[PDB]
Amino acid sequence: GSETCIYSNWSPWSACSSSTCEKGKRMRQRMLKAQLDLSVPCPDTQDFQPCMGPGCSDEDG
Repeated sequence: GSETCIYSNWSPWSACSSSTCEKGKRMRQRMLKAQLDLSVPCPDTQDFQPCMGPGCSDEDG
């Protein structure tokens, strides 16, 4: 997980999959600085969290 891997600060998110107020997701990809285990790579280079397009908010959820 995040314990055996020491990565750089997360990259900025890409364009949100939903460019509208409809719930969607984003994509990111950081760089691995160091790993506590050289025999096991750190596949957590990328991540995905939900998003909402412009003119949207969490005022309803």
